[PDB]
Amino acid sequence: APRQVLDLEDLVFTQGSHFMANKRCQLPDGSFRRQRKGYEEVHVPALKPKPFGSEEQLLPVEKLPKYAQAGFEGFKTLNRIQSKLYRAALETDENLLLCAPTGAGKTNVALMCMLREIGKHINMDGTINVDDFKIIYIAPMRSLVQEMVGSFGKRLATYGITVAELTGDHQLCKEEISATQIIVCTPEKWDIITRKGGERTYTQLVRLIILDEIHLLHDDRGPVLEALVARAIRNIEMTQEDVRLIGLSATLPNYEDVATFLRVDPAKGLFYFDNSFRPVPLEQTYVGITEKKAIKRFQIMNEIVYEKIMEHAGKNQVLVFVHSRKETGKTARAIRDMCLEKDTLGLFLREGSASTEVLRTEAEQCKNLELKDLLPYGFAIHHAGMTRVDRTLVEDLFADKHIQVLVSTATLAWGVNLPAHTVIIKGTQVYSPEKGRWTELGALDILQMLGRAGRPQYDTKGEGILITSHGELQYYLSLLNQQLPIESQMVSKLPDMLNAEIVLGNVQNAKDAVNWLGYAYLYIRMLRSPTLYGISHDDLKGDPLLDQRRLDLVHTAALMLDKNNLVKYDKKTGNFQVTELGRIASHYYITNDTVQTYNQLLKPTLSEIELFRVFSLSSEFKNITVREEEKLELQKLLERVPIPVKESIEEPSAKINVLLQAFISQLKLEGFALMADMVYVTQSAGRLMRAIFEIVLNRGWAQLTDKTLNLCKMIDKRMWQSMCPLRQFRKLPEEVVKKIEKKNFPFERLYDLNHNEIGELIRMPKMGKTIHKYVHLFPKLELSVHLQPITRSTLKVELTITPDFQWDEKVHGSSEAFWILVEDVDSEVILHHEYFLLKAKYAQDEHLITFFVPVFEPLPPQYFIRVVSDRWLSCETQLPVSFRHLILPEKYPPPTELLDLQPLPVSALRNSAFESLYQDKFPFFNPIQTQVFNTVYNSDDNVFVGAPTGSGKTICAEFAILRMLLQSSEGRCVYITPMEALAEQVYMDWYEKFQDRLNKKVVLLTGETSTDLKLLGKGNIIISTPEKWDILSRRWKQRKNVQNINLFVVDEVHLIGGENGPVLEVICSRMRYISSQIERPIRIVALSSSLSNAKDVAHWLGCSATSTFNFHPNVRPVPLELHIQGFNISHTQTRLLSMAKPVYHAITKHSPKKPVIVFVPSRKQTRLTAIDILTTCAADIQRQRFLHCTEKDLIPYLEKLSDSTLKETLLNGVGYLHEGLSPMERRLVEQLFSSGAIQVVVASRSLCWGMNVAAHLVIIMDTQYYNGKIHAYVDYPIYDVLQMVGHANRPLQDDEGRCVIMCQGSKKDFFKKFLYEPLPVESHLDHCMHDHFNAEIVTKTIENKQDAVDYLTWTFLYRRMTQNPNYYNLQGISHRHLSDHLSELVEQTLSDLEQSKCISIEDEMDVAPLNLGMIAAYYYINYTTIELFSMSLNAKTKVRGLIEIISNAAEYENIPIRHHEDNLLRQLAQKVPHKLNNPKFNDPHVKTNLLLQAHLSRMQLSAELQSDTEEILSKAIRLIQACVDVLSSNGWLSPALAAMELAQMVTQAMWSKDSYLKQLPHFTSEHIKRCTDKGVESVFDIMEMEDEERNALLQLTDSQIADVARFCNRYPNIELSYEVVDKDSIRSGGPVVVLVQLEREEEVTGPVIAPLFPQKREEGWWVVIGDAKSNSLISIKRLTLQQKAKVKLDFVAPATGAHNYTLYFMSDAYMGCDQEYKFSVD
Amino acid sequence: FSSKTEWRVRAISAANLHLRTNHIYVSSDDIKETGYTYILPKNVLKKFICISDLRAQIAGYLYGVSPPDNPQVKEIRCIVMVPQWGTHQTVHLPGQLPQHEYLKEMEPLGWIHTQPNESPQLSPQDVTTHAKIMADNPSWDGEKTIIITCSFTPGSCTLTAYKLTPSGYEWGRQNTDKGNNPKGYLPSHYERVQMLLSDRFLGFFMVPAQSSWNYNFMGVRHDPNMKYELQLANPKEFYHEVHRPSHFLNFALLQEGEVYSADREDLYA
Ligand SMILES: Nc1ncnc2c1ncn2[C@@H]1O[C@H](COP(=O)(O)OP(=O)(O)O)[C@@H](O)[C@H]1O
Ligand SMILES: Nc1ncnc2c1ncn2[C@@H]1O[C@H](COP(=O)(O)OP(=O)(O)O)[C@@H](O)[C@H]1O
Ligand SMILES: [Mg+2]
Repeated sequence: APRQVLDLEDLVFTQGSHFMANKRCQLPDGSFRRQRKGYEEVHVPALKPKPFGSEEQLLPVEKLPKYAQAGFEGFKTLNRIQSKLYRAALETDENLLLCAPTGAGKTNVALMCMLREIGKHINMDGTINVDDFKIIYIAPMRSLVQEMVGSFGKRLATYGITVAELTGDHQLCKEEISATQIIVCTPEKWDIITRKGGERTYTQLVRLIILDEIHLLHDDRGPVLEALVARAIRNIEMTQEDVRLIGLSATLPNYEDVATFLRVDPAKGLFYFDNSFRPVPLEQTYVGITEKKAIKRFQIMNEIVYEKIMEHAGKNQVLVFVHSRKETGKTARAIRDMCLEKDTLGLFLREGSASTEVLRTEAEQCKNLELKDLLPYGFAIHHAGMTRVDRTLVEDLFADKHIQVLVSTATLAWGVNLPAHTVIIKGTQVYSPEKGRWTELGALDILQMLGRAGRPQYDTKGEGILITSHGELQYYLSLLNQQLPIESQMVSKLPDMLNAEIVLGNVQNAKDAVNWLGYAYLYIRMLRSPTLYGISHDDLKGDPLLDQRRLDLVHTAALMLDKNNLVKYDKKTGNFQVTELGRIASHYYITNDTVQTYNQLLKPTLSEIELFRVFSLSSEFKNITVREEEKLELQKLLERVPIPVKESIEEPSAKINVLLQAFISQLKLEGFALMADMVYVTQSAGRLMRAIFEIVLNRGWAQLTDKTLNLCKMIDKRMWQSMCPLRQFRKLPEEVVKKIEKKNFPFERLYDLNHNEIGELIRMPKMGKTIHKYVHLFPKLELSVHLQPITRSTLKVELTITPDFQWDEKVHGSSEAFWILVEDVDSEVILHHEYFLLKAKYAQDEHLITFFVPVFEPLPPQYFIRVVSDRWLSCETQLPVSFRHLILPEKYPPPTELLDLQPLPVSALRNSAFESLYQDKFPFFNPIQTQVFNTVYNSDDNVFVGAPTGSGKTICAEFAILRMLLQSSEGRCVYITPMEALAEQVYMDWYEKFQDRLNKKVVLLTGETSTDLKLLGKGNIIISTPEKWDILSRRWKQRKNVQNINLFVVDEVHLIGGENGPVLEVICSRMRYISSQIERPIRIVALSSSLSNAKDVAHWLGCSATSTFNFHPNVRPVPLELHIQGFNISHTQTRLLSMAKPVYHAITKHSPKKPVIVFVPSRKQTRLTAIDILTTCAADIQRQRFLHCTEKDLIPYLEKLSDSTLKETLLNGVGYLHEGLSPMERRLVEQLFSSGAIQVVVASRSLCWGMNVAAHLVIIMDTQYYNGKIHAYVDYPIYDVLQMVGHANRPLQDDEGRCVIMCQGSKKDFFKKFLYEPLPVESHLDHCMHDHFNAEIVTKTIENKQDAVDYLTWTFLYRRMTQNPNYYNLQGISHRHLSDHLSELVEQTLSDLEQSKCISIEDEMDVAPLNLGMIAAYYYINYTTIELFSMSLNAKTKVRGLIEIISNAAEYENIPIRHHEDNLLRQLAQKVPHKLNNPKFNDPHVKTNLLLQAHLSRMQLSAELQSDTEEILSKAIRLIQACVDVLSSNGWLSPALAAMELAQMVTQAMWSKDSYLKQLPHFTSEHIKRCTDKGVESVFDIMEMEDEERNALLQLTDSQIADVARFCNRYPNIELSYEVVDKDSIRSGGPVVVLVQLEREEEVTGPVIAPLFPQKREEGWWVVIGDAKSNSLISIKRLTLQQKAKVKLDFVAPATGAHNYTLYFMSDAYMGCDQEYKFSVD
Repeated sequence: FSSKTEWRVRAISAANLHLRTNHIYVSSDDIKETGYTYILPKNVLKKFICISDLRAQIAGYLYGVSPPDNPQVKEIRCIVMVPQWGTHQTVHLPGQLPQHEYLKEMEPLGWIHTQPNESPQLSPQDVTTHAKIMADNPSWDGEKTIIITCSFTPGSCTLTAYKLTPSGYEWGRQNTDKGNNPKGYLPSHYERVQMLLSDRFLGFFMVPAQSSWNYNFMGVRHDPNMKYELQLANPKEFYHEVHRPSHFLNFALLQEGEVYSADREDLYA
């Protein structure tokens, strides 16, 4: 039924916690009423302790479990109640509720409930390992929290568990409290911090929460505790992971209701104890006063005080709690002057004159407070105000009983614990600035201060005296004896509570809202006492479950939140939507009236003058008013304020304003009312001003966000900016600060001065050093910017932040926060802003932030990049970014219109054999294809087709391929894709499309030059990746198989833009050069995504504009609905976590019943997100909704699985894909998805490229990823994102496809701009340049500098440079501008190449390749790499050095570093053969050294780093060989031979000194014992073995013995023969010729067998000659043999001709075939 | 000024200056046609009006270039604010002219200042000021540099542009007496010149290097011979906290006032 609106005003309880729901009370036993004149006085005696039950004893600290006993020291026995429930405490996870009187010692019960959990995680060899659990202790008062962390620390320290107070501002201390367990806080703190999400990183590590003094449910603060617990419970129902909840309360009825609330099983979980269990029995005195006139009353109460105090004036102790600050000492001196007015009667508070230590009270004389007057007599005062240490010095004095009269405040009862024989509460009424008036103090305040009555030790029984107003006299009886109901004040706050739950996403709609409220304390109270809560019993019968009341309730809250714009909720759907205003409101705990006041009041143009007024209008202050008496002082204050209030006269606005200013200006106030008021205003002011800042910043209004953050800081620090920043360091002397303020010397001018020059300003040189420290402690950033235009609309900015200050964690702490915001021309609008946070570790490390900003039609003189500390005042750095020289790109022509064509049938190509591979797939080609068709198929010319990914361009390429097919039988075609994954993906298709059906041979290129060469020329279609087709085809002049190609196809050419783009660019360019020289045309077909600058690409690749088709992203076969979801949480864990629920919702919304793919930032994140999708799947009450077949069908698939969790996730219809999964596992998951069995798959980001299974909805989760190398997160490359998006395409069925991209605030606009528009693409060749010039010079394609410039003109760079010159740092668009630019370019490339000795530059004009460059070019190695080699490898280098030198290679810096890989690699590096010299563990060179040694030691690692190892190994051999060449050329024998040895060691995975037998398969280490004891040390030794003892040695297994036999056959048997030609005739300088002759009786078959290597390899050999005595490599040669060889080498004869040398022979693969022959010549 | 009450009235007033910003008038009168014509970008005008005050004159220095192939029009591309203070009838700014790198590309076009009461003449204080700049500066050309007077009309702003005539320049070089009616002053001394507002291009600001521009609240800290550097950044408003240190430096307080109300209730963070 439709809901009805109700008034929440008459439905709440005013004067909460004073409520007194019952209107009837009870006597205790011996109690009597005796009324005097003007005051009724009630007396009740002490309670009688329940007699010990049959065989019930106390428990010592012995007989309870071994571990927990620690930390109980000093205490021999357990308290009666502690001893009662210890069993249920440590033996059960059942929830607890105890109700026991004040003094029963409740804490130590809860402590045990903690020591259980602390014990739940324990190890033998380590204790209480602390990253498994965290405990949350919620206490009602601040002092109590402080002192509790204080003593808990000491106690639990024996365990070494770290317990701290949570006072943290969210961001600076999170990563601090990350390492903290058992955290203590006020319920409020927990609630804000949970609303922000600081908790959501902590939770699920929380097994226990303590609610201490839970009777605070009755206070106005009650709704908070109600909000906490409700959330905790409602949450546990979703997660299914439980938590212990331990409640502690004063003894009050409604205990079973609080039990229901905490989900405490009343049977085994409930605990109740009445007022008789107070350790010190309490005799209660209550005097209510009947006097109406206050003037007479303020006498009467004085006199009652006097008589009551004189009653105890004998041997006894009294304590007075006054609720005033000053009246602590105004109450004293009244007692004193009265005792003097008594004619010295009441005096002599001792046993005599000298007795009872009156010299104690006299000798303590000089003190900070007014005590000097009171101390000589019998009494004193205590409170927080007057002193710091003398409070402790008074507490010491009271404990030892030297003062029997002490008057104080409630903070003494709540703080450090000392009791008093008898305490007396004067008046019970306090001043509430929140309520604007006076009100009787709270329940917990009296309960606490009267529960201080009587000592546990020195006392027999305690008494207490409450002097109150007679009208409240009933009330205070219903408390201290258990008459009082605990009721919920929840209704008052209901609108604010609901908001914050919508803000957290825990309530989507009305239904979830009623479900939530069903978890409230107010719910069970509305159930069990409807009469009180506004429900008549008849309509209660009409709706027993309160479904319609809980629907009516919350409907009004929904309306209130809608009317104030916290939520957009339409009555029809019942759904809520959050607004940023709502979030701000929740996050700052600001009420929904205040927030709408801000919404309507706040405008861009507000002055400070006005900002303050708007602050003053906050609904939080609604009750503050201005009193006549104080309007005298307010006026004075009003004229002494800096910011004019004068807009307002005396009214609340003015009072609040002048107050805030007074606080900031640091002014003391005479009136007490004003003081308390001011305190209220300023404390609430932090949150208030902050929510203002957040709002006004989200709007983007620059000036006011400055004024507001600065105000925030001024409140926080209690000063105006006009005061010296040095003040924020409290460590500094005041007079010195004031002195530097005296002379005006601008602060930023202190950095120029040294320690002496500083002191010279203020003429206080003794300070000169210390000042300096602070000046350099003050946070300072310096910043640089690199700016390049992207499109006429947008520029790219790279901001480099370099810390300029000295970090001290006792000042800056764990983290320092800065807002970077780029403001427009007038500093008016904020074009962009990020929250940048520099951690402790990374001070001195420059951070690089990259972001894009828009530009507009009147191109402006400059932007500004501002950076400001969050908390730090007067700390800022501005950076003008000038556009004075900016040259914006040429605006981009409109994409070629999609014509409206008759969709082409497959029946177009007249070839039937062609039609066959299409017709049974789709009936018609898409508009893109049909528009390209005639050009690409029926015609011979170069085409370009851009269309956004998912447009079907592949078969556009296939068209051209088919044309070539008709053209020639043997017609040759090369096809390129930038992604190797995508390449294999193409190959699998094209192999069936062509080789299977059309008989035409299809190939896929690989690493090895030889095998690759052989591959092409046999194939019609050659599929390859840019690097494979660079190394081969660089030499193209010699290879006829490169030249004779008919067709050349570049797929995804826009990828030129990305890295490993230059290689693509260079190969297409080269392709063109070839078609230039071959005199035959080679058709080029290029395929790209939508490209704005497609014109340039076409012009470069030689397409006429008429054959250029560039399409807009809005042209797609299947339309796409793209949605972008901004998340304002910068901290990545929290962000990633808080997008969990939105994922599920995105499915249920956009694609409930259709296939869904979810991409994630992490390899492991895929599991977790599949899990979370399943756990929040339960929430919906809908289980296994994503599984479309029965469980019986999935069994055949699940039999093939290793991963145990994957089995589960698949069982419910999810499953995941990542790096570590076996290819069978992956194939299976893919099969299940595409077949339609499972509806959702979570996938690692890396798999976006190589994934062959598409979907309906795609959800990208969190576009950043983690990089260990700079220790920061970095955004997904844009093309990747576009690919993931293109993965939602299902043209066969769907009419649409959908994508939701959840990303950070910063990254929102960027995607909004660039996903929809066609993309620009720029050349990177200018940066990656040297390698190619070198390689090209080697081919003699660049013979001299001119040829170099010419070569440049064939590129895409050439094209783009003049198009967008500012991007390439070219300063003009002119002719000589571009010409001079290219000139300077080849100039410096050739110079840098000549410096590296890769080339020689003759006459300044010509060039020639040198040794180094030749090597480089040959092996395809980076030039810097082999330069490093050149300066590293020396005469004495050996494998130890060769490991690290080959590790530092450039190709190994592509190796990345993952989340916390600094500890991982350290743990590995500990156990490796060669240690390192102070290695940094985030460096990939170190990592590759360690992985390499690991491979050599045959250590089995995790598959994660094992993949890495395999990749290193893939390119290792080339590098090694290059070292062989550098060393042999440099002429060193030992390192060379050792390098060849290293080649072998890598091939066979072993260390240099090792058994040669371990190369054999199935050969253990324990085999080697008996093999070497037998006397067999090698493979040549086991050759002779017959079938008798061969398998009879250790183990006989036919399969393994055969597997070894094949190795033995494959192992090299090679006999050489060597001679010196004409030995007897030799002269100095004469040629010496040594002829070597090789032969092999081994059967020639197959490659080298080395199972531990990822690559298949052949047998390489070095034939070396050298004089081993001088470490000189005399001669060398390389060869591959295969069953016969003839190799002759020569050198130049030294000296006289009587000499001797050594011949060497070596492999690159097998160990132990190395041959030496020492020979003599002459 | 009264220095107490006088400060605040004008202070809460000036918070509405931005309202003026969108109603402005420009003197159209007889065009010499042999003269230069100056275009003022509207953005700098807005901001310049917004920082000002309705009593103290503030002034700014004009820098611009003539567009290519169009020598008879001067685009004003920049306003420089230097340490200065005003009266209601004039403005005291230092002897040093702006020196800075961004300025090297352009020429000085004169100065612009706020004028509390509207007068249809160039105030003797102005012609005298301008001549006396020109005497000491060859950098300033007699014929190329002007004085733009921006007057506060009701709810509005309204502006005129003047050139000194040689008669005027000589009188002004000579003139000592700064009173509102000096001897030998004549309407023959100045000439109105043609000026247009524009939304076509944006002007920018130059502002003091180590301080801000507005010295009104410290008169003793300002000197004719004072030196300053510059930076690219916008001017702070007249009553901005920084221009007013003496007032935020009014705190005489003993800390122990905080002893009172030592009940600390916080509970939030
Ligand atoms: N076994 C014990 N030995 C000595 N003192 C105890 C023992 N148990 C409890 N106490 C006393 O009880 C007090 C704890 O007060 P408690 O009732 O726990 O307050 P709360 O309301 O915070 O639970 C401490 O001052 C402590 O001295
Ligand atoms: N004529 C067609 N009708 C329906 N679907 C098609 C058609 N052509 C291609 N597709 C689908 O498009 C997908 C590939 O899109 P495509 O744009 O060719 O890839 P890329 O963007 O990498 O070139 C294939 O999975 C195929 O199922
Ligand atoms: Mg493709």
